[PDB]
Amino acid sequence: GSSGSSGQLEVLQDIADLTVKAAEQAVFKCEVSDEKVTGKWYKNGVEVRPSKRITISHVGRFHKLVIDDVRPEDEGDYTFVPDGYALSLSAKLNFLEIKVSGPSSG
Repeated sequence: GSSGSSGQLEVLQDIADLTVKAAEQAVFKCEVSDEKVTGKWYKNGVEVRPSKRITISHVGRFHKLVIDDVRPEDEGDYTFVPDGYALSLSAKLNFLEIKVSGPSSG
């Protein structure tokens, strides 16, 4: 066992805030110094799980997170933590709402 243990994952590509509006698609991609690694997406402190809308794809050392029907509740803080390591990314999801002004009658 030589220079085998010593080592710690790294962050090649981090995630940046994503500005989206109601009924939109939010995608988050990153790059890690490992392909056999795996983590989960956390929103404002909540385990993000895939659904009929949300679609998570795993590609080598790259993670993807799709979010259909963007809601005003998705906005917060998207942090990904690769199980096994202590690393973590930082990304803020900005939710834009279509302000309503000048009501029309008829």
